[PDB]
Amino acid sequence: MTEYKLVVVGAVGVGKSALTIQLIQNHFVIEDSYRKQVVIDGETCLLDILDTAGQEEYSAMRDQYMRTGEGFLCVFAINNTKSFEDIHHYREQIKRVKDSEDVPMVLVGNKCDLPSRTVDTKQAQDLARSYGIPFIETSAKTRQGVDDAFYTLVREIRKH
Amino acid sequence: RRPRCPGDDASIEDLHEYWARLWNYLYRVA
Amino acid sequence: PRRPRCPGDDASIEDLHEYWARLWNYLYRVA
Ligand SMILES: Nc1nc2c(ncn2[C@@H]2O[C@H](COP(=O)(O)OP(=O)(O)O)[C@@H](O)[C@H]2O)c(=O)[nH]1
Ligand SMILES: [Ca+2]
Ligand SMILES: [Ca+2]
Ligand SMILES: [Ca+2]
Ligand SMILES: [Ca+2]
Ligand SMILES: [Mg+2]
Repeated sequence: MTEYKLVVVGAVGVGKSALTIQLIQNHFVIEDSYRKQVVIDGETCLLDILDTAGQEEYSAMRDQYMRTGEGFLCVFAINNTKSFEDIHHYREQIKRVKDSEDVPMVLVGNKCDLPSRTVDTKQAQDLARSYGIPFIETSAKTRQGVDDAFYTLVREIRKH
Repeated sequence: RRPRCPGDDASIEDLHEYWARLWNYLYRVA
Repeated sequence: PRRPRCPGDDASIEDLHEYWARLWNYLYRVA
């Protein structure tokens, strides 16, 4: 697998676009590019990123688009409890589309640079530990853990 | 905001780059 | 391994979807 399809899912305003932009460009503020060549664990690989945008809706095409993805990032905001609440929702949707219980997935806690938090790290770790998926706190603004989140998702795909 | 066609002279890499942008565009216009 | 042809501006969203599906299939087999 020299090529990887990655889909970023999450609530509106959690920073999915900012995470993708801070991966490709890579700076913090764009549909210019969604593709990057990087080296992970001594092996080069190409990454295609689907930055899911807009309200959730029924769509046969969107299902096909997500089904193309091999790995999924579940992003929530630490200052948004409601975004963390919807994590179970995005997970079930992914399992529904991929038609599998074991889908390569990584739980992402974004905006960890903000001093005011509503969801603690432990509460998020316990959720990811029950799913059997890794959990990484990221910050698109300070470019903290951005690469770590996507690269770990690549590891998850390689293990499966 | 629809991505321009890669063209006939486009290489495989150019097609991959286009496909990724088309991937996000098609999802968004649904 | 037939390279698909990119549709024009007159093309609909479905046309782009078709080309999207064909391109993915093409890029997979040539690689
Ligand atoms: N402090 C901070 N702000 C962020 C971060 N990620 C995104 N934002 C802010 O969130 C706003 C909207 O996020 P956006 O990427 O559009 O959310 P999306 O709906 O998932 O695409 C932007 O104006 C960013 O300034 C982060 O890691 N830290
Ligand atoms: Ca619809
Ligand atoms: Ca719609
Ligand atoms: Ca037509
Ligand atoms: Ca047609
Ligand atoms: Mg966005």
